[PDB]
Amino acid sequence: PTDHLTPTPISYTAGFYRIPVIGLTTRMSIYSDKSIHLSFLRTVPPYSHQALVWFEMMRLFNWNHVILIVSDDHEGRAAQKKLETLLEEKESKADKVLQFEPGTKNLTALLLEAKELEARVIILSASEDDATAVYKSAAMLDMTGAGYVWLVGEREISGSALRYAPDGIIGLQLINGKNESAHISDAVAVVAQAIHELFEMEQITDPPRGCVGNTNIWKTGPLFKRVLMSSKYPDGVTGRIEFNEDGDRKFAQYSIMNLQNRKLVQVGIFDGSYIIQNDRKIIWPGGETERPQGTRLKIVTIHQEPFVYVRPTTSDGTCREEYTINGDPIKKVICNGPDETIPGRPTVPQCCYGFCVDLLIKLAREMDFTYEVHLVADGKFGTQERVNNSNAAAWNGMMGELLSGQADMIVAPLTINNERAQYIEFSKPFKYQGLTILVKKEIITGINDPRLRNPSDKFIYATVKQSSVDIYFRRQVELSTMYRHMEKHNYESAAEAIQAVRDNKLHAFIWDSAVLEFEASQKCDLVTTGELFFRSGFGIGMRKDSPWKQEVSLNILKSHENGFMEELDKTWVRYQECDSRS
Amino acid sequence: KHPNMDIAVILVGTTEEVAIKDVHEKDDFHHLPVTPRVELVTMQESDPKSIITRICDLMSDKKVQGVVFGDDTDQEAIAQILDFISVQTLTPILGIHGGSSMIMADKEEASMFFQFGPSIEQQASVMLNIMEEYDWYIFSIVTTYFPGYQDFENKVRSTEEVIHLDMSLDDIDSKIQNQLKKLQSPVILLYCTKEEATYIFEVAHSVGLTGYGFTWIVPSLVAGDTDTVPDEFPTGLISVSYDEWDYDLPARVRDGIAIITTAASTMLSEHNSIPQSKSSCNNIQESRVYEAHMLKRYLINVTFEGRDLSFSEDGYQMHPKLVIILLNQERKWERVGKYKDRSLKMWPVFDLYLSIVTLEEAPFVIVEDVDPLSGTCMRNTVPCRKQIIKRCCKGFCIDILKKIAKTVKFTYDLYLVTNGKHGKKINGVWNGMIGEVVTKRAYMAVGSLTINEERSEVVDFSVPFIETGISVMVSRSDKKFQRPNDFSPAFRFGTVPNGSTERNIRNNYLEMHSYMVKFNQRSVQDALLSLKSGKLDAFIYDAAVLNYMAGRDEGCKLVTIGSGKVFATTGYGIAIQKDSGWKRQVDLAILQLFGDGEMEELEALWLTGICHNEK
Repeated sequence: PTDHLTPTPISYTAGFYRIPVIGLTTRMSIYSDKSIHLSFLRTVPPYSHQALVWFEMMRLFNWNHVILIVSDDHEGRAAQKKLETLLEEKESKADKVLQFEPGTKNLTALLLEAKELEARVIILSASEDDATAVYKSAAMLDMTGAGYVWLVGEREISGSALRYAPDGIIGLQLINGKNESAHISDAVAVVAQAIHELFEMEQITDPPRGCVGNTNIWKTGPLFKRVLMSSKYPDGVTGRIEFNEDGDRKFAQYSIMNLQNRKLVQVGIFDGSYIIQNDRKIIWPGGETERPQGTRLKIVTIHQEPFVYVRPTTSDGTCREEYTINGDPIKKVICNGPDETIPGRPTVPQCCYGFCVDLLIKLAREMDFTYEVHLVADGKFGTQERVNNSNAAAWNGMMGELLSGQADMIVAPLTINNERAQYIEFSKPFKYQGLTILVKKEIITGINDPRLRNPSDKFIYATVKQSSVDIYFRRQVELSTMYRHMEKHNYESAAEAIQAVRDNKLHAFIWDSAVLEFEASQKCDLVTTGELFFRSGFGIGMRKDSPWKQEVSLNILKSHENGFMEELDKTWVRYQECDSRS
Repeated sequence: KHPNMDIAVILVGTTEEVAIKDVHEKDDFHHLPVTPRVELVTMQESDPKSIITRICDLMSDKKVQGVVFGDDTDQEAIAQILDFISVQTLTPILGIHGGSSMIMADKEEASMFFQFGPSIEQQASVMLNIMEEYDWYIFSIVTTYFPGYQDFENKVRSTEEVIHLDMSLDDIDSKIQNQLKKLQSPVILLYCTKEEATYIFEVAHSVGLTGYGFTWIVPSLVAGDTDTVPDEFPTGLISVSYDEWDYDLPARVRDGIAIITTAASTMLSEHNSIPQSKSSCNNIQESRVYEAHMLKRYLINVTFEGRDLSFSEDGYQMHPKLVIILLNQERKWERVGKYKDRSLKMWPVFDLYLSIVTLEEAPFVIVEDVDPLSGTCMRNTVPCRKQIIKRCCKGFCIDILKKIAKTVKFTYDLYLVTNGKHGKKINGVWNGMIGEVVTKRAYMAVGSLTINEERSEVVDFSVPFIETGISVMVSRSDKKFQRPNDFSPAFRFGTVPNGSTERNIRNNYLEMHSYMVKFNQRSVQDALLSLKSGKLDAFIYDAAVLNYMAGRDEGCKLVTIGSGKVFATTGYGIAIQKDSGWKRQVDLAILQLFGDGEMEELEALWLTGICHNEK
């Protein structure tokens, strides 16, 4: 074989005159598009059609969740289209899809992205050389292990790829793919049947004599193609013969192959639309007598005082036995996050305990999932930013990690808004709260305060730039004038913002109540005033594509009805000392 | 020292044996660092064997580094063939006329091939400009499996029915007749090979699609040379093509040579390296020819004679000058339009060769019963029909619409909505004018309609002309609204159901909705009856209507809340279909209205109330 699709020219050359071409050995997918090769028919199905098996395979074992790894070319993309089209009849299933470009020796990062996806079954299509790199990279991350499944194309099991191939893999081989001759006898048989069926028709014309002097197509040729595609003759040396719309063969038979003891064995054979199980024992990767099996959540947060607390683990020792005001020991978990304590900023191992953590573990007992949490590097939750061309970069902060996949799920005190909402799915609100203002009691009429409306350099009103409140100010046209006065003298973080009012540096502070009221209780030197405006709720972020959120909301509601939240707010909102001062 | 490049050019056809030989290649722009060495050859009729053999034959030891192809032929296929040779040789080839210029499948990236025909995408764009110019809004696409489909479908999508039929598996069924018969649309875009257009057209002639009000629009390929036109094509057929008159074929060839030698000069300037390479196809491609890729990278945009040859990744030139052409009666191809770069210009004014729905608000749209004796509408009143009778609409929407129509210069049909007035959602489905906007029974919906995220999502909205929103009207965030029960006497407030206000309320504030359902009122006059005669304390509604009603009352018994400064600050917009619409053109018109200060006058006349008199 020289390069690939060495029978490319003929399909073009005959194609000019519409002379039908029949390939014996070209399993190549790029010939399936009628547009580019319109005369092309074959006695073998392309590599893309192999997906018919996988869907049937997927069908039997009941794994609806898989991952697809394809090379980037007409071949891989066609395979993806075919499988997805198969899935389209079902609710469309793009559990995940992963595209890599050919000739790339190191694929590690992409698989690192793959592990995060919950679905543990994998299917891949690539060239032999690429497949070597795929298995080579996959073995490094130990994705060849049990609990993971591999489904593959004929090319992948063969060649150098076979050498580096993982154990327990599932594989395919087309029958009589190597033999031209059987396909010869049969193809010619079909041609004969087609012709004899053809000459039954009239107004036939012989094909052009010689290339020279003929600029015109051959009117019969498409007809010859039409009969030939419909030409039956089910009895053949190769197996049943019928042709799909693309001229590709239908109802071909493949032999499933297994890697047992690092050698190829036939576990079963596939013929027609139904798989057949050979007597041989099933093998899965790693040790399984039978194991049809088909697990982690990376969680991200921000440092917000009421719903999250940060203390480092004492030396190696983990977490304090510190107890809630109601006698209970405080629960805690480990979180890796930004540290400003060192002059440089290392992502630092830390201990974090919170309302959201108790909620998360409550879910974790309720939900099949297991959790590992690290705080986002940026102190900000997230905001759209950076470069002008096209749309460039992405909103900085934990949200950005969610789209990036650095964390698959976000647990924090996040207000829920439409601008964000289009990008991601949002869990039903655990909490309901609205923005408000903190000012010291000890001697602001409304959300609309004439005092705000009458701004003063002398009377400050302070906020955090890139806080969602700022997004409210920028996005909203109606108050758009009022935004700028707030923009002046902004603070970077929550602690500093509360402190300014406490330090009396700033006369007023504006933030959502859930973070603020707890503090209002905490000091009572400071007070919240007016009516919660921008009334909103706090919820757990997930990608729209992830179905776990469907349970999450379903769980959130279940947690609301029993009063679990009420008791949790009751625990974490102290309420001890404060009152309406006047 | 002396860097003389080796180049070859071929002409096919020309309607002559003894086709004009070596007319060009005469030294021009000699200053360019490499001087061209040219060998010219001609061949009479095209073949895959003849062309392949000859081009390889010229390759010999000759070592030509470039080729230009030109033809008298209408043939689609030729370009691809020469392109194939290019893929094999890595020797640049381009073509200036006819089939080579005719579009082809997406070129292999490694391969080097160029065409002086326009880009498929560009052509689709021009077709769209043409339809927009005549304001033919509604159209369908008939296509064939030939290459560029779905590059075309996608391009149209980005910029009624889409049909894909395989010419292969040629039909006894007249399957094309069976589909084509279905489409009811007035303006049809067709895409196919030159030969295919004939069959599709004979079939259309059987179907009755060529006649009377339907019109067809075509890309470069079908018209091809334009020298030969089977009359199977219907008359009034509209299509774009490159002009022979502007520049003759030798001038075009001069352009090609100039591109090749300019690319050679620039590549020289960069690496001081001879582009010359061994031309022979039969053996393996010459070494360092693999290096040639950068040439393509250099060659994509080239300029000489104050003229840009810049290509696109596909290998079509980025913006060659183009002409809008029509089939004049009989066999004539007579030019209609010129189009270049960004902009298009067309000659004929008129008759070459939007219906709107509203609802009555009496503040932004007033229905009146026309004088029966007169039999038709009077003065500012414009007709609107309601399926159940002619009603006469006049008011703010009528006037704004009227000015807009005057400025953008289009004509429109106005009717009244039946189901659900302003759009309303019950479970899964939309209702109201928005329905007629979605059903395409209406292009644009006008009225007192408020704006919201959902409707902006489904349909593009015009910029707000007026300051409005939710507001309160009473006689004379505190949570007094949030609960009535906190106050021992029962409090009362209500709004009109199926409103953007009620939906917004249900979205943000549930308790208020669930409580206010009892206080909901039939109509604004009746809601007013609940406020005015007692039995209701406060009323909530659109801010513009509440302000106009504040100004206009039988007694100044009613006023706004606070400064009438409204939350949910919004304005009245106007519906459109989707990303495809006159769109921005409308928007400009709108702020021109305020730009001349008309809106203040219209505000004083229509919006201004007498109350708010003590000011």
